[PDB]
Amino acid sequence: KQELVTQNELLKQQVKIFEEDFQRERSDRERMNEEKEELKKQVEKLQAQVTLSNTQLKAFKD
Amino acid sequence: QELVTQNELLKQQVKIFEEDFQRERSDRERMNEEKEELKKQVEKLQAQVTLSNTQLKAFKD
Amino acid sequence: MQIFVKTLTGKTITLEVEPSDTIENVKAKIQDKEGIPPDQQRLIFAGKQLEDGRTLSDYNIQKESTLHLVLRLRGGMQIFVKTLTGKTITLEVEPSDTIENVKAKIQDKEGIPPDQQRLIFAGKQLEDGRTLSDYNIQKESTLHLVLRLRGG
Repeated sequence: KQELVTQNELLKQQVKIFEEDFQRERSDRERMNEEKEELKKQVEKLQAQVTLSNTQLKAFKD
Repeated sequence: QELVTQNELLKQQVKIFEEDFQRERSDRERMNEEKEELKKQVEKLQAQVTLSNTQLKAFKD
Repeated sequence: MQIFVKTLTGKTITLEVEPSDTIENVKAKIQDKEGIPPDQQRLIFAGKQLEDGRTLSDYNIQKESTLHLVLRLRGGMQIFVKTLTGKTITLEVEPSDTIENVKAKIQDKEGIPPDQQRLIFAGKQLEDGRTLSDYNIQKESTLHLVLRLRGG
């Protein structure tokens, strides 16, 4: 009925833990996001080439 | 006695961080699905590039 | 000797320990009783976090002392498991987890009994007794879950 102090102890601990976990999760979420952006880049680049090549191909066709 | 106010503030911090952690995990799973689709795209586009440039080598060579 | 591990809720575990046991050992015993991985547990005594490499006697923990346990939201490694219906679930794992314990975590998360679970990675069916490390399963790898009648 006044172990309040101890719960103040523990809650402060939980907060600190949860923030850490949030940050860890956010860290992973941002890294994957970068890994995703790269893939999109690559896709874009590849599309570029296959439409450049193809365009040149159509110049040779008659 | 005012430490009950602080305790409740801390409980709110707890639930808010928990919700945010979950938002981040949700986004992480979405991005895993996105990445798998993108790698599929990459493979198919690499094949397309190979075949189209071999086709073009049949001409300018 | 006995020690008591209580949580914020009030749930209290009793453990038989030795003063020379480390905090890692206490966490392993808590995993044996409650199924909580040690990298998801924080132990507190006298208001401070206990470090895994120290012993009970290092921290002045005598018999029938009581520690406090706070559960983490996540550990150090997650993998993804994709279902036939296209659902993605995220699992807390350890590199030494057996495939059987991965299936048990899937049961916890999704309710599928392990005997119905078939996990596939890199085109290979995973054997129950081997670990994630045995198959070179890394963080954020994707397993594929199929249900099967283990008898056709």
